[PDB]
Amino acid sequence: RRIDPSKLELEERLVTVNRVAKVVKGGRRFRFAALVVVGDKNGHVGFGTGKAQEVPEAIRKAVEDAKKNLIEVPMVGTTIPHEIIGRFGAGNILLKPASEGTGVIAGGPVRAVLELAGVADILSKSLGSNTPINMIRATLQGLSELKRAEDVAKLRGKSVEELLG
Amino acid sequence: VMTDPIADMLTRIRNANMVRHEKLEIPASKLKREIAEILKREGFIRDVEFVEDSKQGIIRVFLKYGQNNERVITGLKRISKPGLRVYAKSNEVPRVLNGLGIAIISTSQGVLTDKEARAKQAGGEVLAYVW
Amino acid sequence: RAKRRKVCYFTSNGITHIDYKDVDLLKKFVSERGKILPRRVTGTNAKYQRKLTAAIKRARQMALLPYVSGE
RNA sequence: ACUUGAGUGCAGAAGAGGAGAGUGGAAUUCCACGUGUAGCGGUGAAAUGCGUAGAGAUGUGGAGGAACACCAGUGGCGAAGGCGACUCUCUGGUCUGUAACUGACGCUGAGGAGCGAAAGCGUGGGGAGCGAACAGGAUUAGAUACCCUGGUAGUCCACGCCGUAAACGAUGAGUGCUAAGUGUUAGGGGGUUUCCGCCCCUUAGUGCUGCAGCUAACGCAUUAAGCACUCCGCCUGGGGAGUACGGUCGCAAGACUGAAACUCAAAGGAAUUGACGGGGGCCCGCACAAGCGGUGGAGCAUGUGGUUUAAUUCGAAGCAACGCG
Repeated sequence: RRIDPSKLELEERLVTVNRVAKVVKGGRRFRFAALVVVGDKNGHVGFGTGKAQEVPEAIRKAVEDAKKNLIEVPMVGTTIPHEIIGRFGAGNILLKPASEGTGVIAGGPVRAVLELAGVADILSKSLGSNTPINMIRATLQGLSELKRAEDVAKLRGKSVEELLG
Repeated sequence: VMTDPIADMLTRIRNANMVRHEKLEIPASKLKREIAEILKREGFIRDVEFVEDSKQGIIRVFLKYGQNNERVITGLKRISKPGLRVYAKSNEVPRVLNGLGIAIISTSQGVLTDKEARAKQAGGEVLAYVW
Repeated sequence: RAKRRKVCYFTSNGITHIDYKDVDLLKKFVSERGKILPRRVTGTNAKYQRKLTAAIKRARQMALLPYVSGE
């Protein structure tokens, strides 16, 4: 919580539009499946999609998936608060905090997700699974678990800006 | 049993740290004592009140984590393994977390914190690490 | 509810017998055709069925209760 | 220094924990004799086999071996394999309870030592049932199998070697913590209760149902595959291959250890969709059953195959090609 409304300009990058076929009586009923993640360009970057009959249909159900969910990703100016090895679903992600002009060095689903979700310098090299859905899953859990310093002082009551460096 | 005491306390604050319990027990020792004053003074738990008695023990701390899931004890890790010991020099005393957490290196003048131990500028046995 | 019919059958007025000198409760224990009684239909406890079964055997060894019966 | 750990004590409880000796029945076989006749037996159906030399059945008695029905139950005990009639001797271990003492004396532990089902192996006993190899008959096109009738070794015992198993919970041991319910033995404290009995608290052990958490999914879940610590062992794609060669042990049978050259981009775990089934369940239709009348037999009509031709035009070939275009 809270579920952020679709109230901004979405990026709508496509992660990958995979084939799929249910092996039924008569061959294989082929249906496209695409998990393409929409991005707000400020921090609302959510990545889920569905299936449909045509390639544009998978674009439509994917965009409906982007209007489903969104994440926060609090990070003070080309970084995250604590560079935590965040992966959930058998596919890791090792995203550290990088400097200002160190670029968004990430992979396929990491470079799509962080590349369309407001990243400036966050070094990322995975360790684990390589499915698309597993990449957006563990990357979404890792981006949805990294803590912000002001709120981290505001919820653990020691002092705000008492942990600096 | 009794492989390591500090790992028993850290497993206590961890398992109770996810259980959502109000108070937490412990085995009362000088590491639970000085680590209770350090980890209580840094503002994770509400209060440690070491209710001592015969024969040994026994500390009793309360989880100072409010409504928001995961309070000031948000995750702990054995940075020093009793069995294969960590080490950290002056310049190599690593501050765990980066900006959120804090590590507790057992310095040569008392069980310090991360930033205070870097303030003394002398490291020692990496006592525990609270990410 | 909430118990068994024929409540424990030996725990009310036992215990620790018999075995050889007893032929009475042994008379009420060893079944009609000749077999030992079922421990669900008779209704003894754990230790009660254990002691009455051991004393049923050890009282069947000295020819007290029959080692076989009629039909 | 101290006491919860761990140990001793004190008192309880419990068990197919073990080793040796002895005893008891039910049942099968065999034998002796009575009684009696023409079948007994086995199968899907039969046959081999047994029976007029008197079988089966039934009555009585005797001999011998092996296993102990009922209690008996996802009960108990053990380190595991495993352990069952009953009694005795000798013996190990577990849990409960206060709490007298000791004061960390503990956990794991490569080597090393020891045990380890069943098959086997050596010797000497024992051979009632069962029973590889073997014999006969059956079923099949074939039956070195399934089935049946027989039948050696073995199973049994004591003394020695063998040291493998899906030796399984496919989960190493120890310790601490973390929702709950419901069983079930072995105890304890208690609330009133002489009783009894209900209920709570408590251990220890074990089964189910499930929160958090773990996971690839199934699933595990206070007996974790959760959460952390100690230590040992194992794993690095498949075939080649647990094969070769070398060592150790073995009476052997083999056990342990244990490669490589070449070759391939797959093997593999879980889950899904469909298919299949001589798997089960439910149902329907000239499908079967129930009746009618046919075809395949005869001459003839048409089409196809084939053979011929200078050509026997092309197309259809399971129902759905053949009185088809």
